[PDB]
Amino acid sequence: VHLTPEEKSAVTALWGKVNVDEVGGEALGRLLVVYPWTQRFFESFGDLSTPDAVMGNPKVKAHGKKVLGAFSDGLAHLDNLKGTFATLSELHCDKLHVDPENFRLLGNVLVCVLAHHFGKEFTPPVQAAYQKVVAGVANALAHKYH
Amino acid sequence: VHLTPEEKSAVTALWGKVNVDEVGGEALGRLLVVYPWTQRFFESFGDLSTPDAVMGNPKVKAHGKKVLGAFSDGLAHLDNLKGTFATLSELHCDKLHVDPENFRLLGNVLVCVLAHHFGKEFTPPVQAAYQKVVAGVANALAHKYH
Amino acid sequence: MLSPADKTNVKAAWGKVGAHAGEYGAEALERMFLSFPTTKTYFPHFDLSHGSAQVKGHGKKVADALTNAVAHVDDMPNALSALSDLHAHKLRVDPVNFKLLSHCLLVTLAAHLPAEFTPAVHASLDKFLASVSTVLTSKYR
Amino acid sequence: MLSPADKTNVKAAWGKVGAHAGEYGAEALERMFLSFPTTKTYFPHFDLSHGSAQVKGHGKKVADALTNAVAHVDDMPNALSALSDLHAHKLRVDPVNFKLLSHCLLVTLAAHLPAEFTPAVHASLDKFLASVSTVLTSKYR
Ligand code: HEM
Ligand code: HEM
Ligand code: HEM
Ligand code: HEM
Repeated sequence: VHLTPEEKSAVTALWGKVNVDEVGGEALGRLLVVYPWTQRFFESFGDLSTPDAVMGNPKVKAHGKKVLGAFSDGLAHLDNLKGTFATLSELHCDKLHVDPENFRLLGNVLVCVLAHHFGKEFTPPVQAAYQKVVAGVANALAHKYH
Repeated sequence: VHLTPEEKSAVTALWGKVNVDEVGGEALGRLLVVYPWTQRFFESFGDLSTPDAVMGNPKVKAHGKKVLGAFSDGLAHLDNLKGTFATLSELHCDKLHVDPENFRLLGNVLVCVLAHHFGKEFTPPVQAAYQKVVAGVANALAHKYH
Repeated sequence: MLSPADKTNVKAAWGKVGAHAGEYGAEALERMFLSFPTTKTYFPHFDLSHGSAQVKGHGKKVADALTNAVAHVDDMPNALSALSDLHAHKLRVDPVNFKLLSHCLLVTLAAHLPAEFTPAVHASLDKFLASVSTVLTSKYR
Repeated sequence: MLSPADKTNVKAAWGKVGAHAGEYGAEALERMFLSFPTTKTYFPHFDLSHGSAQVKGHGKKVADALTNAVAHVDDMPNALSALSDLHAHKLRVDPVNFKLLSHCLLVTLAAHLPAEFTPAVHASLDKFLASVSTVLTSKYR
């Protein structure tokens, strides 16, 4: 993505304060709670019967760490997301059968999680920068769909 | 856009049979009928109160011809839609204040009109080629928005 | 909000579909898979090739459901209750996809009903498919 | 469809907003103009600079409307009737834009309600905003 130098530093600076594993579990759990149809891929995870069950499920938390860890690594390649996520795009399409709309939902849930975590430090301009990143990653993951 | 040689030929072959004047007027009139909120940009055009009023309005027909004519030009520069529409992108944003979502609606109404006009010749593969083109054009026109 | 003229328009157009409703349903699906490839993610278990009997079979199921919706245009929520439960709780198709099929159904109707697909009818059909879509996704959450 | 628990969650969260409803309303608009610049197309007549009285006043009118809807959560259609007509017949804002403002209103609430913004409340607020959006666009066509 095309972020101004200012935008890149705002992203990087907040990210440095993130507990990846924690936010990962929170974002994934909140996606499954707020948009329940997303639970369709996770029937092997066990009990997703209530918000509490979802947020507390160790399988959800483990998957959230895996997803955000990859996300986290992509922040180093802001300039080459398509390339960085190409293989994962292919995997998500050909083997996993994940509708790319799920990537967009996760990106909005991630922005709400950061807002909740950071409060006032998540200013309108810092949000805008993260919006570009989350759209960029969603696009990069949807790129190889066919 | 990235069209296979077969999509490019499908696109080009059908477009040689299009009467731009006529299809232009039909497409713009159907947009104003089907998604009437779009009439907000055409307050000075006269009577837009009924479908019949919309469809026989000469200002609608004229504008429709201008728009499709410009659309025809991008068909000649399929490899550089953004460069082709840059000036028009800035016009629509800065002077006209048109929400780019309107470009997407028009793209879909156009598809409907080609199917209505061409019948059985507008096959599933031809449509698919057109859908990539109208998305491309919509994106090219929203590119300079800020 | 389907007005009496919208209802009239839909019953008329659907009337003319008649017996071809199943063939039009299959064609709509084919247009959808080709134009919006992300929709293929919900049918990993189907042969999506042109002429596929699985697509033809599914097309008939979809068209029949629409026929039932037209018949009960005044009581759609009850008529499609079982299909709303199905989509919300088992299939779990993202709501965004309903708009893509609706568009493809419109293109199919246009291509087959030259005379009947007037601007007024096109508007009524779009409103009707949006109502069906709303009903189908009403129990998602 | 809002469950009774949804209604309870909204009332509880909105209650906490309280007196800051207008200030939050203004921040949500600013977050929307920055994140989704295409929404600026509907405000060419406004000074959209940070802290403008036009944005502050509009923010207040938006919050008041949401307050009215929480108050009358069981009959939103009637409650927002006037607003529903204005948006359908005068403003004519494309329906997509309602989802972008809803997203920015959710982010604003998250940033200001650390205690209350649990997963269940987040779900209920999302659904509430979607219902308001549906009522506001219900008379478009
Ligand atoms: C930022 C967006 C995302 C990123 C970076 C991402 C990344 C990953 C990675 C790194 C893996 C493991 C690949 C491997 O097994 O080598 C994975 C697997 C998977 N992802 Fe994605 N993912 C994202 C979003 C999603 C979403 C939104 C869903 C569904 C709602 C999803 C569903 C899955 C599933 C079902 C698997 C397989 C898990 C398993 O087999 O244990 N992903 N993803
Ligand atoms: C295919 C996409 C489109 C193309 C290529 C296009 C092209 C054009 C062109 C060539 C002009 C003439 C500029 C001039 O000489 O003043 C124009 C003007 C205009 N267009 Fe677009 N247009 C498109 C879509 C739309 C849509 C969807 C809307 C709104 C629904 C729209 C609203 C307008 C308006 C309001 C004007 C000014 C008419 C006037 O001068 O009163 N356009 N456009
Ligand atoms: C107008 C909208 C729709 C209608 C009326 C409709 C109707 C139906 C019907 C009647 C069935 C068969 C249920 C059964 O097996 O008894 C079904 C199943 C299914 N639908 Fe929907 N549907 C609609 C939209 C969608 C969309 C947009 C998608 C995804 C792109 C979708 C995906 C599916 C899938 C995957 C199945 C199960 C197929 C199988 O395994 O046989 N549906 N639908
Ligand atoms: C939760 C969704 C929304 C609510 C509750 C809402 C509410 C309102 C209210 C209360 C007013 C003022 C009416 C008056 O002054 O009499 C208004 C006006 C307006 N709204 Fe909406 N609105 C919403 C969404 C939107 C969206 C998404 C946009 C465009 C992006 C928008 C654009 C406008 C505009 C341009 C005006 C007129 C501004 C002026 O000239 O003062 N609204 N809205």
